[PDB]
Amino acid sequence: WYRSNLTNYLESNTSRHNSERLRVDTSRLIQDKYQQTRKTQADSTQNLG
Amino acid sequence: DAYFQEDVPGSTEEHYRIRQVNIYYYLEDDSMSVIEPVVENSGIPQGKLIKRQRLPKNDRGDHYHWKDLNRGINITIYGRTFRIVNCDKFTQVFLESQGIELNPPEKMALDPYTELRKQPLRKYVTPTDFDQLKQFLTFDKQVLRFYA
Amino acid sequence: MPKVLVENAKNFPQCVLEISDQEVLEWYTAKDFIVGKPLTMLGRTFFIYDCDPFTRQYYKEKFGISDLPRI
Amino acid sequence: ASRASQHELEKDLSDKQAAYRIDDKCHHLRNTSDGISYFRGVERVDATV
Amino acid sequence: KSQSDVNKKLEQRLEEVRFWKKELDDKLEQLVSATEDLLIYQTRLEKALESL
Amino acid sequence: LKVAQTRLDERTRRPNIELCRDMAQLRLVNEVYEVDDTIQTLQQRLRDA
Amino acid sequence: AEQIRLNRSAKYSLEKDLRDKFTALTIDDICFSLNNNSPNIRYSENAVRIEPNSVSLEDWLDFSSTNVEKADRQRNNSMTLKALVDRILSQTASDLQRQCDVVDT
Repeated sequence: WYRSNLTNYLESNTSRHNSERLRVDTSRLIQDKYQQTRKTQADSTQNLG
Repeated sequence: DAYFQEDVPGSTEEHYRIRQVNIYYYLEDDSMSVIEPVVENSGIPQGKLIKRQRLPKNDRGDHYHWKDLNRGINITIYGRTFRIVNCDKFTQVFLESQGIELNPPEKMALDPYTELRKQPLRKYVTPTDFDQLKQFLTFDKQVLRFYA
Repeated sequence: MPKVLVENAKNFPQCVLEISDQEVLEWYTAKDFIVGKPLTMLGRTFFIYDCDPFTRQYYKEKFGISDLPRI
Repeated sequence: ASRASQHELEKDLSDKQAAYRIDDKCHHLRNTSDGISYFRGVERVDATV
Repeated sequence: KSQSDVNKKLEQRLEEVRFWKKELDDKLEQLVSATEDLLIYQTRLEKALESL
Repeated sequence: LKVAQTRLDERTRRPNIELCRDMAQLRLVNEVYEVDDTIQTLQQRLRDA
Repeated sequence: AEQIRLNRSAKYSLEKDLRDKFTALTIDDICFSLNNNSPNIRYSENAVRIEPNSVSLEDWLDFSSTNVEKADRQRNNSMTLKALVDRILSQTASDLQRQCDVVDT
């Protein structure tokens, strides 16, 4: 019972943490992609200018 | 233009049925009609399907407006469920003028009875020209010698 | 001369009938006799090494071969 | 002779006029402008003479 | 003198139409931004009904 | 992405000579790819999350 | 959804008027870049004529101003609905949380 009383706890910990990492990294990916895509346009614009 | 699927019972070489309808929306009195254009060799009493009157939408008696009529949608009326597929340039420009984004169009479903109700094309593709006489008149006294 | 035959040679009774036009999928054509490679006819291998410049001009002007070698 | 030179330069100015105009629409073609459609192949296509 | 006057009148017409085109474009930017805010709020409402 | 596409679809209608591999041509041709790859990274992050 | 529809209708009309502005601008640029010895200059026809579909300068400026003010008014309505929707969502969340808490108690 104590072994299966730890299995569940492990699943939660791992699963919970997996999400946090993905979410944290995802948020960043967003700011990153936002910045560059805006910049890329700025660069491309100066060339046309 | 729309279609609705009918499950016909007790019928040979057919188990579903697609019938072709045009759904007209009159803006003068906010009314609707459904006309069914006639295909030639079909025993269905084809013609007009729903007369020109304000088609109810809900139980409480709301008529269908043009603010919820787009391309590629399911609309139910009097039990049936029509699948609106496309529209013309006038309906397109009116809907984009009044501020409704139109869904991407889909391909119009075809009746199996109508499409097996087709005679074959009785045309033939003529054979090529390089028969024995061209092969004798063009490459005579011409052989390809090799060393092996 | 026939190359690879249709997939009905097992049903085809060649004890009586010959290898006719109805059951040959590919005949041997000038697209096979390009010098510089081997070839398997009847049951033996001929390695073709040379051809006359009439064949060389034919292969220059029809099948676009411009590297037709000598071995 | 001078007239042939004039024509050559005339057509040149006309070309440069189209250039400025086309490359202008581009310089200010910001998001939420007008057309901004989703063409496919603008990168693949390349025939700069 | 007449051709120079016509050219000047053309210059003022170009400046007028350019100013009004700029005004229309700057208003279109904010109109589309307001539409985008409405769309994200609509997505939040759809999440609310689905979680309900 | 849509902006660059139209920005490159009109610059391909420039007449005669004009059509030149300007820094823009490169930058604009790059923009399309970059933003396409950008949207792609994001697409996985959806399936990932 | 109705406010989004109104915003998109204003978007359509404003985009119509904007592309009309661009094609008038390129017509007027070609007009202004016409010198005495430019090519493609030719004898015209009837030409000199007040057009039967023409409008006045005051009408043109009134149309442009009305389009701008209509778009701005729809933006004002959009912001008002934004505040109302924020209040409605906050109130709904608070009522649901408080009712769940009192049921648990």
